Amino acid sequence: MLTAEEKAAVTAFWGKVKVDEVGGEALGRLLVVYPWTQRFFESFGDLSTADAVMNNPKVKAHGKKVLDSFSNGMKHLDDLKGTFAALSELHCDKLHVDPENFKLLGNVLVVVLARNFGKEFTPVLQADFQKVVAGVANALAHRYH
Amino acid sequence: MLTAEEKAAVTAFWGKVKVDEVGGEALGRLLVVYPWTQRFFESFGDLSTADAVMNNPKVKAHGKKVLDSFSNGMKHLDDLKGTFAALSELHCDKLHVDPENFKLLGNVLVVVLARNFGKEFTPVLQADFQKVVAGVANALAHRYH
Amino acid sequence: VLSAADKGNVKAAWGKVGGHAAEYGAEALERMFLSFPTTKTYFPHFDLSHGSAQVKGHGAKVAAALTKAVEHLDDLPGALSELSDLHAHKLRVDPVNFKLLSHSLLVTLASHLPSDFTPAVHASLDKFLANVSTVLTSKYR
Amino acid sequence: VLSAADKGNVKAAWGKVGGHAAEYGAEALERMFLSFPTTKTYFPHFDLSHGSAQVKGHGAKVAAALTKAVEHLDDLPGALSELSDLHAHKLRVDPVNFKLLSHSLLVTLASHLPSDFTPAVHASLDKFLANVSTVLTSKYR
Ligand code: HEM
Ligand code: HEM
Ligand code: HEM
Ligand code: HEM
Repeated sequence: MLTAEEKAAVTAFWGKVKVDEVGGEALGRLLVVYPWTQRFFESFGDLSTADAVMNNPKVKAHGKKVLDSFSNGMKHLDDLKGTFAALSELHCDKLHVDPENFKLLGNVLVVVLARNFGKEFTPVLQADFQKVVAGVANALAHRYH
Repeated sequence: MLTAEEKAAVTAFWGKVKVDEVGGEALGRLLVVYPWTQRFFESFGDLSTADAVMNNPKVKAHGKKVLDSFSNGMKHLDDLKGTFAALSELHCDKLHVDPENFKLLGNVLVVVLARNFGKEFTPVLQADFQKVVAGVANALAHRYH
Repeated sequence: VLSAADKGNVKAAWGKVGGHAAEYGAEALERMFLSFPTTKTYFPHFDLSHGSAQVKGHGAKVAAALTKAVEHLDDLPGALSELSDLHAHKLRVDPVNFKLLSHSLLVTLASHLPSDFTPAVHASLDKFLANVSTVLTSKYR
Repeated sequence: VLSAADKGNVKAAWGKVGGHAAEYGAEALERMFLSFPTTKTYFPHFDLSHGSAQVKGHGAKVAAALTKAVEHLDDLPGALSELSDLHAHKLRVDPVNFKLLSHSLLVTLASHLPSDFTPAVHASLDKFLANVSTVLTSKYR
């Protein structure tokens, strides 16, 4: 995936990410910014306004799971495919989520990192994270290939 | 990818059809329908009008080569990755072609097959060809991942 | 935006479809469902087998909507107001799926109208379907 | 296409950008070039290294076009007429690339306006940049 040195840059930075908040913000922004994604979360209760989405405990709780999943991929950058296996079958063969949405969530996460980390989230660092999220998206979509 | 049934169907169809003008029509239609694709073909001459594009001898000649590549793909359906690995690097790294365009061309090809081949190009057979062109497009995009 | 030339192409092509609009609408749905199985999950309440009454009836409705659009090419957003609310707000249709149905429609039209489906006409129809798709995906709340 | 609420959000956010528009456009181009290196190929005789005056100068021009668009939300096609011919007909920019620049702009704005870049504002800005992108890609023909 990334060069040894790119991995090092990403690893060091990822340490600072708050394991809770960021996932919930990313998932919540996906649902607000791209409302069709709400179709997949009918059991999550009230998603009818931006405020409702963002403050939904189920969105917050689920966002944590996705971020923990990203954190997990960050430890296996040279084998994202195997790492996102049971997730790829879930998302593809069971849920039928179009893979375009994997790219969109990846990009929302990047926007969220930017909002939270500001000037520390440099163009070079962000470029590294673009490789990572594209890796994760591609790994998740493998069951369609 | 394809079931043995789907491979047998695709192979029997491709065996019988007269396709020596199909590739030129498909490449011509890409450049007419999605005109940004013309950026990549400046050396081909007059692409100033739909008629100029379709009757451009260079477009017709290149299109045949492109279909020849597709037919080669058809003979190695078990190994589209290895078959297009070299072409993938050429297109992605040297020619700077965004991988979305591989999908657009595969779909134009399907439209061309439907136009040329009438009732035998059934919904079932067309769906098999969708699997083929999706496979070719994925194999060509590989050096992106 | 559709050019006047595009509008001419769209209207003439739809005239060629003539009495087969509903039939082609049904075929386009079938081709969408078989080629892109993900789209089937929007219709869990349908029998999706070949020739099902529900697919036939739905193909006719989709076709009638396209007919309405063709008669209203100067103002698509107005013409397709109710349908946009339905697809975007109620049904939460993923925008990618409009590209899938649009391609399926082009395949159908190409198959049945091979002399009429010139490159210029193909390009105009593609723009028409994209613009219908843009309108049907333009509305949130 | 932008709703009244979207137009409000876009105008308020761009107000917060204020005199930093040129700086943020330069940063967004930089992030685009670094994250998506094939975009560099549209600028073959630019030095695109960090701090390049050509990146700074071009950033200012892109930001100026965006400011013009914010001032003309009821008529993007007309306001961006010259630019759509340049990008779609002269330069034949692949439509993917507008998504890449739009994302880079969202990243940059989120970085610099974290207290202003709410989910609702993010959604409005996303729609604005998509609509700018639509206009800039409307003249391939
Ligand atoms: C791209 C990166 C993504 C990651 C890392 C990710 C991660 C996860 C994880 C870790 C789970 C829990 C699975 C389990 O416990 O077995 C999950 C479930 C789920 N994901 Fe994703 N996901 C991603 C993309 C998406 C997208 C883009 C959507 C929707 C548009 C989505 C929709 C869902 C749904 C509906 C569930 C089940 C929720 C429930 O009912 O419990 N995912 N995902
Ligand atoms: C079905 C997917 C595609 C296949 C199988 C394919 C195959 C090929 C082959 C075999 C060649 C070399 C032909 C020769 O020997 O001269 C080639 C060249 C080329 N392709 Fe593709 N290609 C595909 C898609 C595309 C797309 C979508 C674009 C751009 C929009 C593109 C742009 C080019 C260019 C610029 C060349 C070099 C032409 C030249 O020599 O000037 N290709 N392709
Ligand atoms: C050219 C684009 C489209 C047109 C013109 C169109 C048109 C229509 C029309 C006329 C109806 C009937 C609405 C009513 O009862 O008033 C309908 C319903 C519906 N459409 Fe679409 N549609 C389009 C795209 C799509 C796509 C891409 C999908 C999903 C893959 C979709 C999914 C549905 C669903 C699930 C319904 C409800 C059907 C039912 O319960 O009977 N539509 N559409
Ligand atoms: C938000 C979307 C965009 C805006 C508002 C925008 C704006 C502008 C403006 C104002 C100019 C200068 C026009 C002139 O010289 O008179 C320009 C030129 C140019 N743009 Fe864009 N642009 C956008 C997207 C893109 C994208 C995505 C690309 C390619 C990846 C691109 C590539 C170019 C190139 C190659 C030039 C000419 C630069 C030169 O050689 O002088 N633009 N753009």
